[PDB]
Amino acid sequence: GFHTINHTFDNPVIPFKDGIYFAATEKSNVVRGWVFGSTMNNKSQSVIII
Amino acid sequence: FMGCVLAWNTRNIDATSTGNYNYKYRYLRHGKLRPFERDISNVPFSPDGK
Ligand SMILES: *[C@@H]1O[C@H](CO)[C@@H](O[C@@H]2O[C@H](CO)[C@@H](O)[C@H](O)[C@H]2NC(C)=O)[C@H](O)[C@H]1NC(C)=O
Ligand SMILES: *[C@@H]1O[C@H](CO)[C@@H](O[C@@H]2O[C@H](CO)[C@@H](O)[C@H](O)[C@H]2NC(C)=O)[C@H](O)[C@H]1NC(C)=O
Repeated sequence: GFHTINHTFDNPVIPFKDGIYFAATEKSNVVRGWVFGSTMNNKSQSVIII
Repeated sequence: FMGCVLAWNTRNIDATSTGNYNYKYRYLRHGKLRPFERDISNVPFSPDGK
């Protein structure tokens, strides 16, 4: 589980392990999407869904 | 796989006496691709993995 409250703000890179479940509980569209990539440093194709 | 494969010879426009040098292929990689994968990364390579 993850949580954003007050000062806390978590954006940690998570390994994919060739497939993930995902679920979110939101009151007012807090989460706008994801980003998938391998290196994320000018070296590999990445995708954005928002 | 399910489909058809086609090929034809093109020496008329794809080659010349001085040669055409516009094409490249990747012979070094730490691991074989999975089906229909792609990698367009160009970087220095060293066998140590560093
Ligand atoms: C495609 O996946 C392969 C393997 O899953 C990735 O190759 C790994 O790259 C890291 C980079 O440091 C190496 O340490 C590993 O040894 C490699 N193999 C494995 C099995 O992890 C490759 O990086 C991926 N493609 C891209 C563009 O990143
Ligand atoms: C992605 O590439 C760009 C361009 O190669 C990087 O921007 C460079 O950043 C360094 C220091 O941050 C500067 O000294 C260079 O002058 C920048 N290049 C240009 C053309 O302005 C950028 O840093 C790279 N991304 C990351 C995360 O490092």
